[PDB]
Amino acid sequence: KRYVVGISGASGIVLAVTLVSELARLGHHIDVIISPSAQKTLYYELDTKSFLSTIPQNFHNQIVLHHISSIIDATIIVPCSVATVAAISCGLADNLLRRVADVALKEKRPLILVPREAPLSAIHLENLLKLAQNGAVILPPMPIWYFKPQTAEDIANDIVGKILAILQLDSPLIK
Amino acid sequence: MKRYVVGISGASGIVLAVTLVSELARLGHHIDVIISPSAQKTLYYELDTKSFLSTIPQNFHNQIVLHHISSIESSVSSGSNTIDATIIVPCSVATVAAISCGLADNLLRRVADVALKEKRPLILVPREAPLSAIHLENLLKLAQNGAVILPPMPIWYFKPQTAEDIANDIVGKILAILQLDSPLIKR
Amino acid sequence: MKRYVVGISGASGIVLAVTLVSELARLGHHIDVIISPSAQKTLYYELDTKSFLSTIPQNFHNQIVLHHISSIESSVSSGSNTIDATIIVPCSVATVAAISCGLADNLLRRVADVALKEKRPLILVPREAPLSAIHLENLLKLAQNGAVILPPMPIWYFKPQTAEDIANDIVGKILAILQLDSPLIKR
Amino acid sequence: MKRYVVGISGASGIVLAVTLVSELARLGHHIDVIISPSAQKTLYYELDTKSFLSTIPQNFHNQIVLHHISSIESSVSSIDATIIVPCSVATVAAISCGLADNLLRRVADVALKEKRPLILVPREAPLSAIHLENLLKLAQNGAVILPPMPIWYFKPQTAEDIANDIVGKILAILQLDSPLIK
Amino acid sequence: MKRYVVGISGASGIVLAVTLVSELARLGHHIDVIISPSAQKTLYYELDTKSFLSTIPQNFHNQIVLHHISSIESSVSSTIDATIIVPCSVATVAAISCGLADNLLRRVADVALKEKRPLILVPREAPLSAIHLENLLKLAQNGAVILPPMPIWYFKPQTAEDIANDIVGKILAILQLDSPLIK
Amino acid sequence: MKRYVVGISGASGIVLAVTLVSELARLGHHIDVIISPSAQKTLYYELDTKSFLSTIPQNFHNQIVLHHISSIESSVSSGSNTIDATIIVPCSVATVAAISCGLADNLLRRVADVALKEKRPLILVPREAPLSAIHLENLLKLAQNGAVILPPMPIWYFKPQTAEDIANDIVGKILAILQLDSPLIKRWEN
Amino acid sequence: MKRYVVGISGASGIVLAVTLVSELARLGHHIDVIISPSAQKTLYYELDTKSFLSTIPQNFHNQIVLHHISSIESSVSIDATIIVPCSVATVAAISCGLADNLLRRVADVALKEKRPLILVPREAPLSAIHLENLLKLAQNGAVILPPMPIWYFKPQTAEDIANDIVGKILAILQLDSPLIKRW
Amino acid sequence: MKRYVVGISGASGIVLAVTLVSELARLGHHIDVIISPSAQKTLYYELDTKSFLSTIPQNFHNQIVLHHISSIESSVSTIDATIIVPCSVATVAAISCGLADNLLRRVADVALKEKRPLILVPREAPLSAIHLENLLKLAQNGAVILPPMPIWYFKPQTAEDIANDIVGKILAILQLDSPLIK
Amino acid sequence: MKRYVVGISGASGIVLAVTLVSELARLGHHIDVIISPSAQKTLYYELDTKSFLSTIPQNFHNQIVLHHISSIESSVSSGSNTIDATIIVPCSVATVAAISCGLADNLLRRVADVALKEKRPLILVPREAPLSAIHLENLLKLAQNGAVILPPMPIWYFKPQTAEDIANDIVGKILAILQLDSPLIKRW
Ligand SMILES: Cc1cc2nc3c(=O)[nH]c(=O)nc-3n(C[C@H](O)[C@H](O)[C@H](O)COP(=O)(O)O)c2cc1C
Ligand SMILES: Cc1cc2nc3c(=O)[nH]c(=O)nc-3n(C[C@H](O)[C@H](O)[C@H](O)COP(=O)(O)O)c2cc1C
Ligand SMILES: Cc1cc2nc3c(=O)[nH]c(=O)nc-3n(C[C@H](O)[C@H](O)[C@H](O)COP(=O)(O)O)c2cc1C
Ligand SMILES: Cc1cc2nc3c(=O)[nH]c(=O)nc-3n(C[C@H](O)[C@H](O)[C@H](O)COP(=O)(O)O)c2cc1C
Ligand SMILES: Cc1cc2nc3c(=O)[nH]c(=O)nc-3n(C[C@H](O)[C@H](O)[C@H](O)COP(=O)(O)O)c2cc1C
Ligand SMILES: Cc1cc2nc3c(=O)[nH]c(=O)nc-3n(C[C@H](O)[C@H](O)[C@H](O)COP(=O)(O)O)c2cc1C
Ligand SMILES: Cc1cc2nc3c(=O)[nH]c(=O)nc-3n(C[C@H](O)[C@H](O)[C@H](O)COP(=O)(O)O)c2cc1C
Ligand SMILES: Cc1cc2nc3c(=O)[nH]c(=O)nc-3n(C[C@H](O)[C@H](O)[C@H](O)COP(=O)(O)O)c2cc1C
Ligand SMILES: Cc1cc2nc3c(=O)[nH]c(=O)nc-3n(C[C@H](O)[C@H](O)[C@H](O)COP(=O)(O)O)c2cc1C
Ligand SMILES: CC(C)=CCOP(=O)(O)O
Ligand SMILES: CC(C)=CCOP(=O)(O)O
Ligand SMILES: CC(C)=CCOP(=O)(O)O
Ligand SMILES: CC(C)=CCOP(=O)(O)O
Ligand SMILES: CC(C)=CCOP(=O)(O)O
Ligand SMILES: CC(C)=CCOP(=O)(O)O
Ligand SMILES: CC(C)=CCOP(=O)(O)O
Ligand SMILES: CC(C)=CCOP(=O)(O)O
Ligand SMILES: CC(C)=CCOP(=O)(O)O
Repeated sequence: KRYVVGISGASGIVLAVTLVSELARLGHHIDVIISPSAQKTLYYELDTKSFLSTIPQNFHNQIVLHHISSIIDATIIVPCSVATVAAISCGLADNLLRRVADVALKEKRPLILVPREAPLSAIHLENLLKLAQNGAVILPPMPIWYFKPQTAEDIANDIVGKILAILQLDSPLIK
Repeated sequence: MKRYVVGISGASGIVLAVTLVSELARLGHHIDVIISPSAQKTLYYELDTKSFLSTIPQNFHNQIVLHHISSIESSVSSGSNTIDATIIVPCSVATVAAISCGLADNLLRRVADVALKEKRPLILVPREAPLSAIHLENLLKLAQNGAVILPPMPIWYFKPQTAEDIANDIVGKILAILQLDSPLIKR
Repeated sequence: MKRYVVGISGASGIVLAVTLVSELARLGHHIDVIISPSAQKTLYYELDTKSFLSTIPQNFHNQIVLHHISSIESSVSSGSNTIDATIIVPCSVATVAAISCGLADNLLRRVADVALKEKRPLILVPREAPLSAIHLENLLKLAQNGAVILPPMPIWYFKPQTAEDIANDIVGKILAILQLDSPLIKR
Repeated sequence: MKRYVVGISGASGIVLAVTLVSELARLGHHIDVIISPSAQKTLYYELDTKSFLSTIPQNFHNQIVLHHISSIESSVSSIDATIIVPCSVATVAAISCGLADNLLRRVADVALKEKRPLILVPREAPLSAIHLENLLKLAQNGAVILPPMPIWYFKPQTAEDIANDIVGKILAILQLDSPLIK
Repeated sequence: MKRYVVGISGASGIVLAVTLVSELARLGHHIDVIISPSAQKTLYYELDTKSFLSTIPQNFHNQIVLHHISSIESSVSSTIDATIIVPCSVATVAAISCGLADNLLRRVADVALKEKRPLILVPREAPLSAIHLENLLKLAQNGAVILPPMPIWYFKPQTAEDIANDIVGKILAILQLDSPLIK
Repeated sequence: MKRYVVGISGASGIVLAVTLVSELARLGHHIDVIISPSAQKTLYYELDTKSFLSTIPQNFHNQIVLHHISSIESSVSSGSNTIDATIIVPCSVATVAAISCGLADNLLRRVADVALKEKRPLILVPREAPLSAIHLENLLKLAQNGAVILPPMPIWYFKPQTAEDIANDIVGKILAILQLDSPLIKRWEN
Repeated sequence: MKRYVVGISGASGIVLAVTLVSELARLGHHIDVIISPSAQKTLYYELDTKSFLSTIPQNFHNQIVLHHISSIESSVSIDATIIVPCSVATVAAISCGLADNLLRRVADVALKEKRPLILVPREAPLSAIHLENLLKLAQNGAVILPPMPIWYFKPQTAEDIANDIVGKILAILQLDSPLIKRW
Repeated sequence: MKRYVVGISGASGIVLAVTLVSELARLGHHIDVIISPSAQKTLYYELDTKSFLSTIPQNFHNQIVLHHISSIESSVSTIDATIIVPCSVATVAAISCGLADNLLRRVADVALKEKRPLILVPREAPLSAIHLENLLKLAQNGAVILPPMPIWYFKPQTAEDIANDIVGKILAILQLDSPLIK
Repeated sequence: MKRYVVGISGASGIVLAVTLVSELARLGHHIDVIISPSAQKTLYYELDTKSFLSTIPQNFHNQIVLHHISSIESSVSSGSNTIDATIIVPCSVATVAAISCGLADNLLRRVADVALKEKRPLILVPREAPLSAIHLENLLKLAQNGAVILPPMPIWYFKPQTAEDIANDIVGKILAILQLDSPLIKRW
């Protein structure tokens, strides 16, 4: 299958690494788009400058990195900053990340957004609501807890487990 | 002494309420706690106890008063008693819905409606995923009415190692909202 | 002889329900009374009794039928049984909220919804202060749906002396909008 | 096999829920049933029984699970379709608000948040502006609004005919073939 | 002696109009009846007849005036005690909610709203889409009574006719008439 | 010393304004007072005087400035002069309508607009019954712009005996919103 | 005998209010009348008098009580309230709840007590601002009755057009009067 | 010769009305002027005069007609443009509501209903949500909303420079050629 | 010592930013300043320099920190800093639009978004005339979300003489809104 994973500048790029690596482990193809703002979040959070170093080498044939300034079963924006939520909710399809979101909305194909921000102001909630009403799946990264997590790693994997469930996949990360 | 009301609603993540009440008590404040019946069940399934007090040090119990969910006559049900902040943590979408409608027909819901009517701080920790359009509209209306919408989102730029680290950082953010200094707050 | 439904909701001023139901019987009418459990507490805290019937002169009791708040199977829960006017007094913001949402899941909320859908008179006596934007949106919506919104506003140009004068003159307005003539009415 | 959730709410017409659950059972599907206490009163006033199961052929009972209205901790609270039949306007209101504070209301909320089929069979007359606003909000969020209305161009003769054709319409929305569909 | 306007629109359930008009005449009132061409078809598919008046006993015909759907010049087009559109298609619901009073059936509904006289609509459609619920909402907010034909199972009907009879009884209760159809 | 503005508009219950300004002065504060022409009439019908100042102990007059309703050039008509709170009591639905529309065309309405635009406290004590949908919508709009909507609702759980009791306890709730410490404030217990 | 409140606001057509008042009194009813300052101006410009009562037969004057526009403490602060003619500024104030003179206040009391309020707004063109206020007032129960000539009554004179319009006010008041014509 | 209506509302900045009217007259146009009671007070506090005409060169008086604020009968109640300057938020409120109950509010209401140009120069700070809502409504009905913002890219040196270039912006909206415009 | 964020957007009136920042520094406060590329040009056209700091007395520079518009990783870019207030002066209409939409994709937009979500003071000084319906709606939306909308309206009742007088008195009103006691503030 073919999945578009866009990585927006919000905190939690470990969610994106985990999704892509597991997607790739399931024999699927992934098109990844990294915003410059997430390219930095990548170094501050996983002390590394290449997103591809975080992925098992054997999966690299199944992954295509795209430049956000260039002029399909589902699209996932993870993490998704509020600025990217705003752009998508406005129709402001003026980079590749925003535009692949817009295409998903325009064709009624699955669009999963993973917004990290807290608190959420009325401005951001109104954009999320608009996107929900237009068919986007709004999936904030909420720890599941009744799975008795122990590590930070447990929490991330169960959050990604929720993503894969929505993608109608099966994976040992779903609980 | 500041005086806080903590409402515990039956969403996943009751550990967040335990550490928030623990830290508020440690810092020396008074905490009125209301646990819903569904939260009572979340406590057993997540923390393996049926007594909320059993999760907080006994030396702090003098700073904590539990009110039954049906005691709408309790002192914290009236706006004539000054509370410095009200926190609903965790907060189910059902309780978000009730508070957004004004449906103050139990003490947990009433305490939130009192905070809004007196324009005192109300912090909601809604936990649910996905968030549907119905739930997002309730959250929006609550934010426009002055509630702080603080979903329990992990702060990964602090690089937690343990689950407890994530819980502590998230409670840190609540205490920052409360403008309390606490070592759970990171920067 | 007319038939009236009086819902007693748990806001302050249950004395208003008492004097309205008393005057309605004193003029010959039938009153179906629904007392919420919270209004029962208020009756105690404000009138020092646990029997609403014990507040009404005894020869009026045969004109009054108490209904349990869970009895949604009751005749007054159906729109085919003809009621002249329905009064929720006092009315909490919680019950205002419920009625404005359509949340007719107990007999008190149900009789108000039934009055709305049959376009029969529904008088709400909401008592709360201050009134938040949430409360005022619910009130607005109910007035647009034909409900008469009558907060218990003391009438100071009648120059009241006692707390009882203020109560009497407030019930005088309820009776006026019902279109009864009563010595409680002042002009 | 397929798995259905039938919430029975306290409006008139519980005969509809019986023949729905009975026919789904007959086709070999599993049904999770949730009865509100108001529905339990209506079961007695309209069908003169205090047992919902005394209604379904005894051989089907191993395909039916009854869940207490208060069990929001339960299995279905975390899948082929969810039917609330009949549906009171109070439960319409609760679902339209997202007020998922009992099990019947929560299974419906779960269906909406997961984009799974939700069929509501609201029964009330007149429908006021308050009820219509809640119904509109649910339609806009993808619930199928199916008031139980006699079909008549099938020329029914019995009351039972009228209920059967109404349930056939439900069965047709679930895209199951059934003799009840015309 | 009251005066009713009954508009019959092409939604399934024309037996309801027949029963309503019959009982109103049996109770001694006058009824102006307007039948749309689609209701004309439904009358044939559902009651096997081409004449509405043949469904009504002959001694009530003096109390019933048929108007053609194009007669926006009619007396009823300009005091009536109540106006009932039964059954009412969602297309006619839409027209009335828009104010599109461009035939006599739609016009008598608009007159009732404009004069703030009772207007009872008996819409029959299932499922009801958001577009149709919005029109229904708008009409309720403008004071139309929205009375879909919901069967009343707690009167324990045995036959189809019982179900139709009890639904017309609710219409009659909304009209504040005493009829034995009301339970 | 804090600085308050009390506008007195022509609804019933001007005893509330008398009681509030008297207590503000007792606590040691300063009050700029504005009486509408309709409130002046209401003073006469409810308290049987044509002088509001006659209702307050002379002890306190040095702490009170009466402003005429048309003096939109007054010091309290500007936002450069910091006011701690502004209270319209009682408040007619007509003045509610004015303030909710932004129709600041007299000093009492202006003083409320100034509080709203400077995000300083504005307490409205609207008295009217029934409240139509027109009045509710204006009150809603004002609540959403940050006005405290505090109708003069009697507090019966304080078991009042006289009319004076009911008014004092109502003024007590106003002083509680002002976050002042006053013996007029009472508090729920059990 | 019924009691009516007739507010005269400063829009064109003050003859309409003259005619309505004369006939209401000629039917044996009481009329409380409130004239705005601008209506007194238009009274002069349109009927060549500054005395409203100079236009009304003297035998009717004991059924008529004039009220000053600023008398907001008035006993009238029942049956029906007619603002005729109604200027768009008065429409604006009433729709806002700006009840700060006696004319505006009696209209607000009518709406709050859900008693008949009939507005006869005269202005043309009607902008979006005025139409929004009119919609709000109609949604809150007010009858919106612009003075639309009834040409199917084939009037001859200006007096005829005015009479027939007042006949429509009378019809809505549910009175019987030789001014009302039916079609 | 064109005909303008200038309403002078009681906000700060009456200097703008003075230099607008006297420049219109210098171009040889007709100006009907309406001064609210409040604007008479701010004329005094800002221009230490009690006479509006005393601020305009006496030569131009024959092209200016003063109308009393209460004179709602009046011809001005064919006009090329109507300018309320300065414009208080109270007057913005009245106009946005259609509250045309004095001549100043009324000439603005007439511009809007006839779709003739209406320029409002509102002056208040902060602008609350109540003020913004009225201004938005006015802009949706075609009013030009022109708050008196200094034009700093013209490097003003004195207060009069700032006032002059603000009036220049008004004259540019009126489509007039004037030295005030750059 | 309070901490202010002053964002400088490319509209006319950068002199307001200059005199706000130096008076806040003079009172002893700390100021993080963000200058957009467009405001840097306005600085030259209106103040005849491209060094913002050359318009500020050198004794105040230790209290000022200049952040680049593209550093969305900055410390002012988090709610973890308790900034006492954020001021966007002057504020272009494009910047008003971005903030009202939540389009927080540079540091100046982000700092305004943070103040909104933390419920800390955000003062906007929009300069545009005329204001279209589209711009009034954005303004309205921000005022409903708590932003103070403070256009630079000359205060003529203080009878200013010079152009500096008008700018000084306007900055006085900003400082009043900041609840600072400052000799630039005049009272009526
Ligand atoms: C370490 C770091 C963490 C961040 N976390 C968030 C976040 O959790 N939520 C958010 O809305 N923005 C966050 N941001 C800022 C966003 O990256 C910023 O709004 C950016 O413009 C988003 O643009 P983008 O969506 O194209 O990446 C963070 C920035 C950094 C440097
Ligand atoms: C003594 C007393 C007085 C109360 N007064 C009010 C009141 O004035 N307004 C209000 O909204 N709630 C008031 N409450 C709380 C309500 O009773 C509470 O919200 C309750 O759940 C309402 O439920 P009900 O409307 O079903 O009676 C009061 C409670 C008590 C014990
Ligand atoms: C015999 C009977 C029939 C009822 N029929 C209806 C109905 O048709 N529509 C409705 O809204 N309520 C009806 N009710 C009332 C509802 O049951 C009541 O509002 C209830 O609280 C709804 O709760 P539930 O939806 O959880 O079952 C009926 C009650 C009884 C006893
Ligand atoms: C273990 C467990 C976890 C739950 N987590 C959530 C949750 O995260 N969000 C939610 O909306 N409901 C959750 N629920 C269901 C709610 O408890 C249910 O909606 C309940 O009626 C909420 O009422 P309350 O908030 O007053 O406790 C959970 C239930 C259980 C048993
Ligand atoms: C036998 C029959 C039954 C129909 N039933 C319905 C119905 O129940 N609801 C509906 O919306 N349309 C129904 N229609 C279609 C309507 O006739 C169609 O919308 C028509 O144009 C309505 O016109 P009218 O309302 O002016 O009569 C039916 C058509 C036929 C032939
Ligand atoms: C004795 C008396 C009592 C009044 N009470 C009220 C009242 O309770 N509520 C109200 O809205 N108006 C009341 N009014 C009328 C208002 O004063 C009237 O609408 C007035 O124009 C409001 O003007 P103001 O708010 O500027 O004072 C009363 C008038 C009088 C004479
Ligand atoms: C010196 C002075 C300056 C004023 N400046 C303003 C102002 O800038 N903005 C404003 O809205 N009101 C201002 N006002 C007050 C208004 O004049 C007041 O709200 C008045 O009622 C408006 O009436 P008008 O707009 O019809 O003239 C000022 C008043 C004075 C005395
Ligand atoms: C002769 C004359 C005719 C008028 N006709 C109208 C009119 O038809 N419509 C209108 O809105 N105003 C008309 N006006 C002006 C209004 O009287 C004006 O807006 C006034 O402020 C409204 O005041 P009032 O409605 O409280 O009486 C007219 C004025 C005069 C002198
Ligand atoms: C010399 C000059 C002056 C400008 N003045 C304004 C102005 O006063 N108001 C405005 O909205 N835009 C003005 N602009 C245009 C905005 O700066 C432009 O929309 C910009 O891209 C917005 O980005 P920024 O506000 O973040 O700097 C001006 C541009 C230049 C070159
Ligand atoms: C428990 C109690 C007395 C509630 C009533 O107080 P409030 O004025 O509604 O805050
Ligand atoms: C007891 C009960 C559920 C009554 C319902 O009656 P109706 O819906 O008002 O016709
Ligand atoms: C009963 C239970 C586990 C509820 C929580 O599930 P969900 O995340 O709300 O779908
Ligand atoms: C058919 C006809 C004369 C319609 C006009 O009457 P009305 O004045 O619109 O009620
Ligand atoms: C009376 C007066 C100077 C009002 C204007 O002050 P501000 O615009 O509210 O600061
Ligand atoms: C002048 C007067 C008695 C006004 C009364 O208004 P309300 O209807 O008693 O609130
Ligand atoms: C003074 C006068 C002619 C007012 C009426 O003007 P218009 O017909 O409302 O434009
Ligand atoms: C620059 C950065 C770490 C932004 C994230 O902070 P926040 O928790 O979204 O306020
Ligand atoms: C490019 C430039 C000088 C823009 C200034 O014009 P405006 O005030 O933004 O309309």
